[PDB]
Amino acid sequence: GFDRHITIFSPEGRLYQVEYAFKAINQGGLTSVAVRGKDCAVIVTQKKVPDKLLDSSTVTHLFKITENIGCVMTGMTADSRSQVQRARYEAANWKYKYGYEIPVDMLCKRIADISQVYTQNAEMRPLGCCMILIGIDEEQGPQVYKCDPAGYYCGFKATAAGVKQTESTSFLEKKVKKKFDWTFEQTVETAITCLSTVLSIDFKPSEIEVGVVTVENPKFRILTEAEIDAHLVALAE
Amino acid sequence: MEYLIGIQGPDYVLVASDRVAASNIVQMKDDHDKMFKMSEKILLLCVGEAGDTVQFAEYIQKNVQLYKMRNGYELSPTAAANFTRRNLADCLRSRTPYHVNLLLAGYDEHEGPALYYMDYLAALAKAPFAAHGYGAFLTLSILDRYYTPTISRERAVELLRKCLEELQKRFILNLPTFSVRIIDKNGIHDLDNISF
Amino acid sequence: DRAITVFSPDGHLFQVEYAQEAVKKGSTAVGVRGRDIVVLGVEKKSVAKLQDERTVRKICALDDNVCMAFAGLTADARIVINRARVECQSHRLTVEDPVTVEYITRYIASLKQRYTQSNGRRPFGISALIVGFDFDGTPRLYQTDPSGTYHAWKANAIGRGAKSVREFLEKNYTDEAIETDDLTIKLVIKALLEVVQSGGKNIELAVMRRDQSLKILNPEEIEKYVAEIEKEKEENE
Amino acid sequence: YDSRTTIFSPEGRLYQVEYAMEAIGHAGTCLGILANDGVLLAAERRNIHKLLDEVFFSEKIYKLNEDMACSVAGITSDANVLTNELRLIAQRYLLQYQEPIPCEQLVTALCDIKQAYTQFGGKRPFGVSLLYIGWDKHYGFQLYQSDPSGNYGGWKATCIGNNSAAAVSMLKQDYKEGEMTLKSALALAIKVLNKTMDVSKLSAEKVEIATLTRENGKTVIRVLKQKEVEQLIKKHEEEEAKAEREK
Amino acid sequence: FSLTTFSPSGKLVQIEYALAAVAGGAPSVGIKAANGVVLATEKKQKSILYDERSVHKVEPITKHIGLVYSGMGPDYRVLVHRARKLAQQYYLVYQEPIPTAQLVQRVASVMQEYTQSGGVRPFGVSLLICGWNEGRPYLFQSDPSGAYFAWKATAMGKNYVNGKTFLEKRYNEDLELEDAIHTAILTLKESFEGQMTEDNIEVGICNEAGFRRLTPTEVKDYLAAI
Amino acid sequence: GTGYDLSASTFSPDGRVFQVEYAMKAVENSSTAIGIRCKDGVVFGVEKLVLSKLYEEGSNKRLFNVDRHVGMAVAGLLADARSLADIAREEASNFRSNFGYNIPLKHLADRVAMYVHAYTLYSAVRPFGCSFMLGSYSVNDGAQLYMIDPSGVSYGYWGCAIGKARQAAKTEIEKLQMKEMTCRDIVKEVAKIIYIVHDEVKDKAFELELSWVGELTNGRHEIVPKDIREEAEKYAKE
Amino acid sequence: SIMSYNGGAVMAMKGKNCVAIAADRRFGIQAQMVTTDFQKIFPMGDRLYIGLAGLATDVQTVAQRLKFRLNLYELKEGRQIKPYTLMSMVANLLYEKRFGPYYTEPVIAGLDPKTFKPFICSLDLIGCPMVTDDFVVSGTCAEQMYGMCESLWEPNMDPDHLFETISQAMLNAVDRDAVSGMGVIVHIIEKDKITTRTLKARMD
Amino acid sequence: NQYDNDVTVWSPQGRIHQIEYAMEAVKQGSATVGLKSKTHAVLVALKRAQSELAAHQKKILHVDNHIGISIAGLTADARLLCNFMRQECLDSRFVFDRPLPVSRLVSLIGSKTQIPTQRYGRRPYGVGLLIAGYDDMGPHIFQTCPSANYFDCRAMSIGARSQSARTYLERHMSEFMECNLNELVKHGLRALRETLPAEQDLTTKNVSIGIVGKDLEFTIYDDDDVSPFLEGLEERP
Amino acid sequence: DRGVNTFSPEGRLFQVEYAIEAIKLGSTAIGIQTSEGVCLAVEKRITSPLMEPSSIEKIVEIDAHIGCAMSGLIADAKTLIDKARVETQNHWFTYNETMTVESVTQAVSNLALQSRPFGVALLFGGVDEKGPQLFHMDPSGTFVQCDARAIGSASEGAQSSLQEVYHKSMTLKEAIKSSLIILKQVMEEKLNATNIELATVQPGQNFHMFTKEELEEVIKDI
Repeated sequence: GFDRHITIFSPEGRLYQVEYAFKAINQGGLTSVAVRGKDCAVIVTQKKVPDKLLDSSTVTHLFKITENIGCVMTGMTADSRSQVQRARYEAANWKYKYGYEIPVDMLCKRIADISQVYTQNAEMRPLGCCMILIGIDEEQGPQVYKCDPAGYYCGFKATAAGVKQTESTSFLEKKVKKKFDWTFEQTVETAITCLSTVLSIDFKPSEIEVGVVTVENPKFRILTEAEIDAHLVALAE
Repeated sequence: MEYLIGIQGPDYVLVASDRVAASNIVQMKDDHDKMFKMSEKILLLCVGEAGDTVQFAEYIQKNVQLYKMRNGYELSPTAAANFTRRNLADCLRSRTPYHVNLLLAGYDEHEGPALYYMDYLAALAKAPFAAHGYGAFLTLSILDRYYTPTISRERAVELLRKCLEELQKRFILNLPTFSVRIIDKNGIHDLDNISF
Repeated sequence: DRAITVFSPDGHLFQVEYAQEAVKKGSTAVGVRGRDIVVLGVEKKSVAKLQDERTVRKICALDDNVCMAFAGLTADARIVINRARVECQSHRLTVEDPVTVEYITRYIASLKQRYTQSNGRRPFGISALIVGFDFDGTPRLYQTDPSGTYHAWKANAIGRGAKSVREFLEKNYTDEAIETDDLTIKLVIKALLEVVQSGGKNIELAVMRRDQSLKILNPEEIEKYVAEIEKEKEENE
Repeated sequence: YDSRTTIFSPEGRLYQVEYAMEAIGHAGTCLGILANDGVLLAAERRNIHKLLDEVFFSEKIYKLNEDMACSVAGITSDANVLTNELRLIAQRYLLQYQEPIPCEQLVTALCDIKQAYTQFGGKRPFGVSLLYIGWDKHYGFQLYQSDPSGNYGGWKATCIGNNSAAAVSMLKQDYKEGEMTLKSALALAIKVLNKTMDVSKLSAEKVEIATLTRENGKTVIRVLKQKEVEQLIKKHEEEEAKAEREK
Repeated sequence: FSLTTFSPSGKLVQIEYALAAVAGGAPSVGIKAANGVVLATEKKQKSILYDERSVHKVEPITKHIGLVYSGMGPDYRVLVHRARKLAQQYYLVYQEPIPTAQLVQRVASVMQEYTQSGGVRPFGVSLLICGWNEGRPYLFQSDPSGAYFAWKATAMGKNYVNGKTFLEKRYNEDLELEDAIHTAILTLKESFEGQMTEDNIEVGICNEAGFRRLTPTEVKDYLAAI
Repeated sequence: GTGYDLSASTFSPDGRVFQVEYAMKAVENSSTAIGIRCKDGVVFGVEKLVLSKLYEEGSNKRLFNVDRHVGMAVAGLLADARSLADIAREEASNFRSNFGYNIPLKHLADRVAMYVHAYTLYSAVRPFGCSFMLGSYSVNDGAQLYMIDPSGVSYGYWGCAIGKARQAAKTEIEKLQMKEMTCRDIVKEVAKIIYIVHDEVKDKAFELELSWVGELTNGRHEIVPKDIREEAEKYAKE
Repeated sequence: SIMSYNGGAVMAMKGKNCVAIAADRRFGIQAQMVTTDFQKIFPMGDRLYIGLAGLATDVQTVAQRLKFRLNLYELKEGRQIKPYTLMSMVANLLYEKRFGPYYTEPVIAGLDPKTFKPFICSLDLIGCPMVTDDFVVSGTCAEQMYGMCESLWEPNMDPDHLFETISQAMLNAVDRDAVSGMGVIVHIIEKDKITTRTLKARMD
Repeated sequence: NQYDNDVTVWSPQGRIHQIEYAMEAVKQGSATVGLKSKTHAVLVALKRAQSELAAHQKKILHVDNHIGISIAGLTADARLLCNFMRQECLDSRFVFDRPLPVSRLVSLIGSKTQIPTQRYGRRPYGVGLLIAGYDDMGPHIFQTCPSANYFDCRAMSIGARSQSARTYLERHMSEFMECNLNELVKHGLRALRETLPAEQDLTTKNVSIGIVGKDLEFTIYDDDDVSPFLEGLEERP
Repeated sequence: DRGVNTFSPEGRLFQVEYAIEAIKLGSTAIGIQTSEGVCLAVEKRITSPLMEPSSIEKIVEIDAHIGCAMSGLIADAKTLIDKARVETQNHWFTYNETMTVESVTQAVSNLALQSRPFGVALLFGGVDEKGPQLFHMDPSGTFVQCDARAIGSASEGAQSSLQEVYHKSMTLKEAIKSSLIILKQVMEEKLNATNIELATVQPGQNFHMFTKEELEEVIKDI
């Protein structure tokens, strides 16, 4: 047998190991939402902090890969940090080999290629962490992409990952089907209300951490407590 | 500073070689034999740097013998010459080039007698006659003067004695004896060593 | 249970044992000493009308004074001859004296032992046997078991029907019946002739006369020797 | 019982290798017949789906050297790499000796590589058996058959296909050495291919044949195109009609 | 072991499972016309959240070699990257032949690292190759284990059987002009469930002038009047 | 279970790595530990089972000095713990050689956690059976304390515990009011918490290994003077 | 110097739908001649030849290696080599030994298998291609062939006059140089035939 | 039990089983004791004899003038550890001309033996080491188990039935610092004698003594050298 | 279990407890180390008369002052004996003196387990500065000094007999007869000169074959 134990093709014609890793992303108890807007792209994920002995300063799941690209990680934290380190290394190596900064789509493609190498062979195993990376790209506007443990890198406008990712994707599909572009107030509010409807806790402005990349202002802004509180007050008005 | 010579007849190759090995001031073996029996009908001459000639000639001879044992039929003289050149050229660009100077002769049942010439650069060439060494500059003229493509064995021996006598009369280092061997359809035939 | 190159609970080496039992699949091989000539035969009986009998190569030379015969897998045997021939040419290159039969048999046994060692290499399921005149006059016969060992035998008797032919040889291995070359050849016959039908031309004998090349007996002379054996059988009522 | 490739049997058999060689009989069909002044190969085109274009110009027959050509009968994945390695070996010999490689030496090298593949390491045996036809200075026209076991054989009339037993029986029944010529070899090959292929009146598309002939100091390996093949088919059909009606 | 492996007596079980996997569900039809070759596939993205101009199913390996594929897209990315590297290496070795159709057979042959060195797990994608730098077009298919087949019209989707049946019944034929892309779209229509649009259908064409992935404008134009 | 918890490279049907889920059990079974970030430093503390009085004064100590200002308090399988401590020492030395100055605690913890994740990613090698706290202090960056699970990642901790009784220690740790208490009373309180954790109720007598780092030691992570902290042990006893 | 160790002089010229390649047939060390039948023009195909000039050992090595690679490529593809592609293959083969270069200066002369378009090119020791439409040469006395060709060449020349011009240029050049000569071989490639001629040359 | 098959695999209940089996290698071995003093370190090893004709084997291996070890268990991968320790000590001598401190050597041994406990296909070094050394901080006795978790000890014993010796050492460990050389050696001899059954008794031929001191370099005493220590045995089997 | 490296659940790894019981399939061999020297006696156990007795050898001289007797797989014993010869020659070349038999046995034991473990037991015997010495090396990379050792299929019975027939102050003349009578008791056939090999060790002599069919003077007394 060992069809479901190693990274080999099943007799039915499937690959069960990556199918298990995708559910491993669901394992861990977390969700994230990515929304692309008219000019910006925002990502928000809940900050599940058990007990205050932890440092809320460093419990984050979102990081700066480069000066303009920011990721959010969903799944096991160790594999998440390993893939974040790999993405930072890839961005730096691209900037060294090619003068211009690495496009977010190319970075997602490289990470997905690494993950596809992982699902190839049998000595190693795929990393159970799904990464959603955003960044402003010239002649393209805001750009959002998702790289999965299989190696399929895609996703745009509104995309979510986590335990209750299906409900968030459904609500975001309803929102994007409603034909109206989101400015840099509506995109953030849409993401916040999506994640709030997914998990109804009213989202006290301490349990989420939102990352924003706009066009007029580049860079991955990890908005502070004041900014998220102001956005929450504006939304709940 | 050695001497090799080969003459291709209509159905034979007559080759002669000097029988001296020295240490830059003195010869220490008047019975030195530099004929290498590559196969039943292939003969090799290898002069040049000490030891390197022995190593290269022995290695090529043993590869040829391995081919004969592994296929039952021996290599053609043309094939043996090409293999020898290929190995020498491969070794030339390596860290340890073989500074060996060669004169390969052989007989084939289908193309007849064959004679090949090449230097330490491993540049293979086929010629009806070829002298080799410092004595080549002295005897190539006699060869071209008194050689025709229809020379019999006795006439070949006469011409070879002519050039050896010229070498003895005009060349600086003494070469008291020479080893003479003729290759033909019957196989390797060795003649009486020519001395003075 | 376990059939790999590891020690079994009772000892032994079962993969090596299986290789040693594989020689039974093959053909008979007999050969004798005599201080005048070594002669060895195979007696192949399988030749279709469409296959060329030249390339059966059941007996082959090594250095025009050493020859070996097949008993077992033909491809493994041919690889053994190629490697052994290369080594004989090497031992002719260095150590300018020609190869000795004991030296080449030792090399073949060492190669077989090396291949039996470690799990990666299949233990060369071929049982070789080597005759030939040494440099110092004395002709010798060694027989190499596939595992790692060689033994100097007066008679080899390796292959299918090995037990019966070896019993016949050891029954009447008369040195007075060895004596002359013809007596030696006729002793090899009527011993290899005993195996299977041996009727028309099944015998494939080989001859090494002191310093002569490897002599493969012509079929007409083989039939002549068979007739002489029949004549000896006659007048014995 | 089977395990990692480098094993034996309690009896002492290489059952993985035997299974592979028997599987070679399954699928594919090639046959080689050797005659004077010409030796030819006949191949059965398995898939004749009308949606192909036949641009590779050869599927079973492969030109491996100036003086030889082969025909595989195993899995194509190993067949391609084996043909590439065989061409590489032949051209390496040509570079080393400045002379066309003898057919027996080439076949021994290929069967040595196959024996190595089935000998050491956790590597699958090369599940492919191929014929070879060629010409050399020593033995002239030669034909060889090599199996995945690495034990080649020097044949003169053999088949390696699915109904290889029936084809070789038909050859043995209607093979005559010495008297055989290139045209008679063509006739015999077409007849045995018609015998081993159940559908009578075989089309020129379902049969691919190549003949190696010795021109003036030069070996010509001509693959017989559609028109010549169907003309041979027509001549064979005339012969069959005359033989059947004359009774 | 570390190569293409798992071949029992008379079978290639692992390869057969790979072929069951590449059955997929993306038709990706291919048609070899007289003027050129058309490779058309279906991009049926889940929901409208995904984008169609972000990822592509048809990739130009070089100037006039286009590529379409089947199931296991992540494997297909690595395979097309390897194919691009191999074609570039061939063009660098044999400098400036403009190698497309004298390379299409060659690049298909060098698709042996594709499967003959499987990499423990064989690739699960079958790919169709088009090239027209020989005065004649070429359509080749490489499967998870085999080699070049030199197709004239085929499909590699969930309904590849009925797609191929439609291709032969609709007479892929030989006199068909470059605008056999209509027949390719019709063949996709048989293996399509929905109102196919410009972003839903991605097609690349390779004619004697070169290869070009048709933009949604021309895809919608062809889809109009169908 | 069965065929899925055999190698770390085999994912569970639900998407879990059971090899690390069992490696965490060794940490849960081994002795406990505690590390508290005081107002101007970090104070460690580990109880160690003297399994036999044949042993000398406290040896194979759970506390280690991985760098000049950085210390590691580890629990679990002690041999692999020492190997990982050697790895951390090598990492700190390499960082000091390359980039100069002293390795920041967050970066050191991230690198060692990535190394541990590399060991738990593959199949031939097995996940480390140890969990440790890395504590350090500097004037520039204050006091930091990161805890690494046998497979998890470093997390910032005001006060953390690992080992046999994690919840029991953490309850009193959260009861203690840190962030305004000097490291002296924090030494006293970590000794108090460890003695509150059961020592001889079902095991042998325990020794108190306590570590120090802070401005009172100007960095320079060193073991607290045991002669003068025996009275802190006495206060903990009361 | 080193390039003039064994001498050599190879010529190639273009006619009207025909090409011509010529070379001396002398081999020998610095001052003496060893043989008068050395091969420097090698047929890569029915209508494509290569000429090599430099060390005779490097000439033969390049010829053999190029023949090996060309035979492999022909077996892989099945269609005949295009002369531009073979010039590229020569350029790559020479550059593969950039720091150990074969001291040869190959030239290419032949016709396209289908369009029958004449093609003549030259390469340096490293492997820089120099494709032109009039003539290229190589060897110790390349300047002499340049000086002769710049006045003896005429565009759109019949194969007979092309042979006459190439023969005159080669004969005069091997007469005016000190290391090459003693026989000139010339090959005239037409759309259907090969004309191989051994010129009457000063054997000294 | 599946989970006990390999070293790499981890048992669900906690610690792995192969290393626990490795500690049984030292358990199945001849007993050996080692105790510290104020100025000397003494090892008393039971030289287990195969038969009366054969010798009593070799224990208390020699490492350097100031360091000596006693093995207990799997003797195959024990001379390897002895070679490693000798090489490290000689490297220390060669680099900075000082005796390698025993603690650093023991740490090196633990680090070296830890890797096989995690690398697939590598068995743990199932050898118990009783290292006696005299660094600048007086004598030192260290116990190295195959679990690569070394221990420092005032007096420790390992081997078959070594628990009785452990208990005797623990009960008499209070009066160990203030003891003469002969007194401490007699303490060790009494500890080892209590290990064997009453039928066995200490003999000059079946015991070995390893003593290292401040002015006394490590010396391996046997029968003639042991006899002065063996006197005054106070035999209570 | 089955893994060559995995330890047993009880006390000691397997597949080496299997390798050690390979002298059981091997033939019997006995050596006595006396003050006079070392006597090495083995059986050849020829299966057929056609095989030359000189071909079957279980005692091979590692050097002029070291003799070794094998018992088990002769193929593996060939490699071990070759390594012993190489190590002895290397030591002599490095230090210009005769390598001690104990050191040779130690080196061969080191090479014994480093590949499936060798399944042969060796009886090294030779002269040194510490008088004549004999060492028993076993397949599990372990060597022990011994005065009178037995090894082979019936090692138990031969060793038990040697335990009571040996005394600490014997000479070569008594040792050879004791070994031969024991051998005759162990084996199935008689101790014919063509079936029994004997090796002698002397302080002032190299170790040669025992008189080569003129050794009947020792078996006639038996």
